[PDB]
Amino acid sequence: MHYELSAAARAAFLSKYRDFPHYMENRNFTPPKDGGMWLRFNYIEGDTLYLSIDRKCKSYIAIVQIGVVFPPGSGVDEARLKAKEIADFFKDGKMLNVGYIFEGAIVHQIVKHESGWMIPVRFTVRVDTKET
Amino acid sequence: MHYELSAAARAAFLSKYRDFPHYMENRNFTPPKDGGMWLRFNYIEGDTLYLSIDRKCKSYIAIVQIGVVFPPGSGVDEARLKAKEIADFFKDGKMLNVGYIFEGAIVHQIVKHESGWMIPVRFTVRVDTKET
Amino acid sequence: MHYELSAAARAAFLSKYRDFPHYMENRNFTPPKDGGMWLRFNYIEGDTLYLSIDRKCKSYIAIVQIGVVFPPGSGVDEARLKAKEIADFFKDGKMLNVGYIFEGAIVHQIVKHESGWMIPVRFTVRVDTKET
Amino acid sequence: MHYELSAAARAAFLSKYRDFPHYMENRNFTPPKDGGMWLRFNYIEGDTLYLSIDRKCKSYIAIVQIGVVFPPGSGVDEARLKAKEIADFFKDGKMLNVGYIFEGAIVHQIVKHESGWMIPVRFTVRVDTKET
Amino acid sequence: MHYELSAAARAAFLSKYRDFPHYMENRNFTPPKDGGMWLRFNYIEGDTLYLSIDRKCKSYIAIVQIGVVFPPGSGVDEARLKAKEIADFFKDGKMLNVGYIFEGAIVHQIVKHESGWMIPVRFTVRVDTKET
Amino acid sequence: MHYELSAAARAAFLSKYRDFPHYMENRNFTPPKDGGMWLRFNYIEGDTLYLSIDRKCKSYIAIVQIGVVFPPGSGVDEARLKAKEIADFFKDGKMLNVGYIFEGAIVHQIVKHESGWMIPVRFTVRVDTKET
Amino acid sequence: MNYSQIERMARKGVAFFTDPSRPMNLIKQGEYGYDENGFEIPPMEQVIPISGATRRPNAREIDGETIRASDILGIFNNDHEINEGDYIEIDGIRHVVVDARPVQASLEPVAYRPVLRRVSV
Amino acid sequence: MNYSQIERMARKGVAFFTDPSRPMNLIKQGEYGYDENGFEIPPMEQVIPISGATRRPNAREIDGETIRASDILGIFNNDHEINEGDYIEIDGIRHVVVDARPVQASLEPVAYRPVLRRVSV
Amino acid sequence: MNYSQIERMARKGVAFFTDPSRPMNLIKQGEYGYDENGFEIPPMEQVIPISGATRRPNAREIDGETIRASDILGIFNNDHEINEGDYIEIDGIRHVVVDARPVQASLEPVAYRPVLRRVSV
Amino acid sequence: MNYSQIERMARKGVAFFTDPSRPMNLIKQGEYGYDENGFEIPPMEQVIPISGATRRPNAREIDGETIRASDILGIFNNDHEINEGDYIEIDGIRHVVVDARPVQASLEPVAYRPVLRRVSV
Amino acid sequence: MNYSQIERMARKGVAFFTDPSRPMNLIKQGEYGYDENGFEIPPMEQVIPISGATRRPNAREIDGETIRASDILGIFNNDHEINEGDYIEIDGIRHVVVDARPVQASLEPVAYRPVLRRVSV
Amino acid sequence: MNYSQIERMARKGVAFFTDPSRPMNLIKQGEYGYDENGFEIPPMEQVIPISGATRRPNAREIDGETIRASDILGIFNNDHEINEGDYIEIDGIRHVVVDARPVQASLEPVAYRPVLRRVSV
Repeated sequence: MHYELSAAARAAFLSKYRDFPHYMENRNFTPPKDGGMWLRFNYIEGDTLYLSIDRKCKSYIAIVQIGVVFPPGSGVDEARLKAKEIADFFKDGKMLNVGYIFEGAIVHQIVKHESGWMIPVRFTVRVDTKET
Repeated sequence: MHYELSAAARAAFLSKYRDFPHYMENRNFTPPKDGGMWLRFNYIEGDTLYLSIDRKCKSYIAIVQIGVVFPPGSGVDEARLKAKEIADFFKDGKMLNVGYIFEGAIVHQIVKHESGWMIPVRFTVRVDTKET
Repeated sequence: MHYELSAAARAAFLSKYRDFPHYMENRNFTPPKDGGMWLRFNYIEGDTLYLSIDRKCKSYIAIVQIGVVFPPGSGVDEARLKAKEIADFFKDGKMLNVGYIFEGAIVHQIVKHESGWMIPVRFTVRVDTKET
Repeated sequence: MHYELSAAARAAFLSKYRDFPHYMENRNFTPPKDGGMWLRFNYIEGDTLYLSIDRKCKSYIAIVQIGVVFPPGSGVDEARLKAKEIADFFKDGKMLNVGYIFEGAIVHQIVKHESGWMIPVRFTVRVDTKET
Repeated sequence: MHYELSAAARAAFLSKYRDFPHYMENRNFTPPKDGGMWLRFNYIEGDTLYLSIDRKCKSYIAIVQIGVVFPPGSGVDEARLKAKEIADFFKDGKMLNVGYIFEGAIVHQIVKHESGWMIPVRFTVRVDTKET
Repeated sequence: MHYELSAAARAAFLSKYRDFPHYMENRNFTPPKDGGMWLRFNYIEGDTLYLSIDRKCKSYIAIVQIGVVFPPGSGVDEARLKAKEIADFFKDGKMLNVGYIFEGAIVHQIVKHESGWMIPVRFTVRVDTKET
Repeated sequence: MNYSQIERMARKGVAFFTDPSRPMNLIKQGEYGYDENGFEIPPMEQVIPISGATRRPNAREIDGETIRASDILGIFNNDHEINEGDYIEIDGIRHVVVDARPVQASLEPVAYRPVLRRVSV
Repeated sequence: MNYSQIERMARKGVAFFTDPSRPMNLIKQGEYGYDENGFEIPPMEQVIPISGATRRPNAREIDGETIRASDILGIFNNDHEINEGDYIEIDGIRHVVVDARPVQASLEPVAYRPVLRRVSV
Repeated sequence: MNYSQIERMARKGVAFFTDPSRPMNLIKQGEYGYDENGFEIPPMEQVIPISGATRRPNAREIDGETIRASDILGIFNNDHEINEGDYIEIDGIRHVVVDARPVQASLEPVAYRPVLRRVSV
Repeated sequence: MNYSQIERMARKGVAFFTDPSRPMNLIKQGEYGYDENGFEIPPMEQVIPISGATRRPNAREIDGETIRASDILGIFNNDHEINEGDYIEIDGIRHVVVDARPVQASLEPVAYRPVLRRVSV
Repeated sequence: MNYSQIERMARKGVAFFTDPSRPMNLIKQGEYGYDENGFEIPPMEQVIPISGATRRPNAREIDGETIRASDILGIFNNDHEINEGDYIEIDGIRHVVVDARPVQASLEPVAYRPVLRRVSV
Repeated sequence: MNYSQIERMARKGVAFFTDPSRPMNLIKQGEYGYDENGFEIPPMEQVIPISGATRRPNAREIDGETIRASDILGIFNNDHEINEGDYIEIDGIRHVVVDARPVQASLEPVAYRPVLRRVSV
């Protein structure tokens, strides 16, 4: 049960940010011509844990990273406000339709470049499956 | 008993995926012209453990990695479905004809390239031999 | 509560050094023509700690770095005096208007370059939030 | 007693594989024109342990590595069979004429190159000397 | 109290070696034309430790490195003699006028170059301050 | 007492190998025209330990490395014999005229190059000094 | 300076070093979009013919695993504008246009010099 | 030597290899400043027209994530001096002037050869 | 432009800088396949003669172990097409065709310029 | 060979590609020395005028922090000899002479070609 | 094309840029083999005279330890064929032939251009 | 070919681009040796005059510590042969001959082109 987890994360993300410009994995996407900010979506696989001794009940861990990129020379205020909104939306313990958020609302340090900066927002999701 | 283990893994893999395009170690193989996905097969040697004090009963560990490569700009849905099928087929505890699966159905993070991506599926096999 | 922390740090810094030449994140700034020293301001995100078991009361950690850059061949006396003044101003336990200083007045080793040196002064700030 | 250990290892190796093409340390050797496989011989020094308190009875550890190289595009079956034979010949506990095998019959992972592959077979030898 | 510590170290060094050719931080200096040896002076900042629970009584650690550079092809005898004299002068426990030597008379391995070698002599100083 | 230790090591080495071609630190030396083997001498500084609480009785540790270099394509037999003789001469516990050998007769692995190989022989010396 | 004359010269030059027997197509798949849960595929192929010249073959080496791939460079015409994510069907083999590289000093570029890498690996 | 003649020659040369149909603008946002707490934006755009020539297109590759970005180089005139942090509006696409690179041997440079990278990533 | 004339010119040029006494063969082993357990070998050799020119010798250095290997480059004709995994028997020594590198601007390349590395190590 | 003629030629060549309106100064601060405790500053500025030519502008990039610095190269005359740690006041902007690089085959070099980097960062 | 004429031209060219007073020898030690325990030496020297030209001296730098070694390149004749592990006795100094590099487009190469490195270190 | 004529040409060429007012010396310290305990110095200086030409000045940068060192290259005559560890006294400044680099195709090289680095650091 790892495809449905990514499907659920995508469903939630489009449920919140359908209209905002965004990038999705392995799809041709061009940045906005106006130079404004756009969202970035990535899915990082974790590890699957065998919990019991009969190797039946398992667990799946995954990491979802959302990054905001904003043009150079335009401050870091609105980017931090957007990151705060992103963190507030993905509250800890939120129940998805396939799983739930194990750990949410984490903001990391800014990565700098001469063409565009980025503030990465990262959280994790978990699902539990019993095999019969 | 390390050649027969790889032979058994190959026998199982061809038993399941004889017709799908695939690559085998040290054999000339060209990717499909249509740009579709193809399978990748690798055998990683582990370590041999001397278990007793008379250095007679031993053990062999090995790692088998299967990777799926899919063209850029074509999504990550069908690739994840294929990886899920791969993981489901190689269930934990499956008894091969020379050994058995010590640890199976593990999916790792995607590696990205400008020509083609890859989702690696990895598991391990084990065999026990008594020398007389 | 991470945007207001950076806002408070900026408010204090401009409250003390409004007139001195300084650089701010993601803003076009040119060094003084006279070759004199100028200040450098950076904000380094830390980590957010979930303290309780109901995942309600949290904590935020951040790192603020102030660097002084001075021309080569002009000694290291006045730079060290300025660093001492910087450290004395940001005393430990100082109460900001959004948070407080967790750890202050730290001076690290000088980084050398053929165009200009730098003495980095670094401290940390903390804030506690209860979610209801 | 470290020169005689290498001498004994060489004596055993030539006792088993005198006629097969092989390479020896610091000797001019050209690969076979027919492109077939050839053997590789290396001697890796270990460490000498002072066991007692009077610094008289010592011990010597060494590592002997034998590698098989085979042309690309020719499979990995016969190479693994040859490696299995190599491992079976150098059984654990074998008594050399100067020392004995401390740890034998270990096969490691294959190293790949665009001109020729290699399967390294490695084992260790030990000797004990009392100084009077 | 970190500027006065470097001032005290400089005062002692010039008190002993005023006339010998030497280099000082961030000052234009040219090596002697005769190719003879010259001294090198550097100041390495350490860390400041908060010792008590009221964050009042502190401590400062610093590292002072003195290096001797001598022309290639001229032996290593006189350089080692000079290093020995340097180590003997900066005896452990020596009381400076602002602080004292925490750890002195350490000689490290020689660094080699095709234009000139160097023997680094390194020691540390410490000062204790009570804030009221 | 670190200059006299190197002096003693040099005195012993020339006492044994005055006539053999050898290289000494920071001295112009050309390899033999006949392509034969020559000796290499290096002195590696260790660390000085403060043993007592009054910082009076100290200790000095140093490492002496002797390497043998031999032409390519000439075997590894005579080089190993020479290394064995080197190790036998510098027996453990040997009393120098300034200090003594703390740890002797260690032979490490061969380093390979396309112009000349090298077998490094390494040992350590120690001296104890009481300051009054 | 006149760019129409440059366009004619470039077109004739491209038509000179070309062979009218190599089948070359072009794919412009686009207009994707996710479902209310995240399951959908782009229903566009848009295969159109094209002709041009190729040069500088090159081989792909990754790990010594004998994959035997190759990639080339091409020169094309101004019509059927090339983009940064299109596919080229050269002799039944798909290549991805990593770089467009128009020969441009004006709007409506006279020609394109794309860089092609073989699809998959 | 006379620099006015060089200026005229450079102006005519730039006007030669140019197309008077590509919309090009220039942005000189500036005069920022923080509030008593740190909340303020620069209220300047200063959009002005400009014309010139471009050359050497190049593609951007970061991680294989198919972002499809590009950047070019340009040649411009002496009026409306370029700076190290300005924006160029080439055909509705913003680029940042990383390098000014004036063709200068005297004051009031005759022309500029900026290096442009696409904004965002 | 006519490619047959280029083919004739290339053939004569290759025949110029060649020596008709160097034995050169070519191997096209292929059509492999695994058994129901994984034990089988390719039963094809397909040795055919060939002639051409060689240039730029080069030596192989790996670890200082004195293996004394070498590799060269070659120029060949259009018949008996070269592939990316074939073997060349130059003066009784096997080389593997790492790169094909056809001199191609059209179908049915006029000549090949393979890159050969000595087999084994 | 005569070096005075080379000196005259170099002087005229430098005077050719120069603009007599760019203010350029030169700083020779020196004769420092520490006090009995280590507190003293060099009380020398020694500002003198100078003229010359500049070429090859270049931009400075450190971390993406938008510092907007630049550095150039220059050609000067033989009088007022340049050293390895002097400052150049080009149009009110200070640069440090990292490299002297005299054009020398004899004593008293005919000219200098220093390498300048902007002061601070 | 005729290779005998090329051989004569190469021989005369080598004989042009040569000095008939530099003593140069050549060593072909070979036919080794280990004993029943591993103790044996190759009993061959095979010293033969040779003449040629040298060019491009180069110095060896390893660690700053002042070893003062050097290595050169050479051009030789077709007789007494050079191999990949031979020694050259140039003016009483031994060098090892790391690379043979024959100037070859045919069998029996007209000349050799070996790369020599000084023996030991 | 005659090497005496080349020697005369090289000598005249070196004497052309030289200035007979730069004091240049040469040091050949040698014949060292250790005592019965390891205390001894080489009692040789052997200072002799020399003349030549220099070119390509270069600056030394190590850590940003403002050491202000420099090194150059030189061309000299055949007499007073240069070695791999000699010192050159150029205008009262010592340099170490890292590389000899004789311009040699024969014994007794016609000239030397040493590479000099400033002594100490």
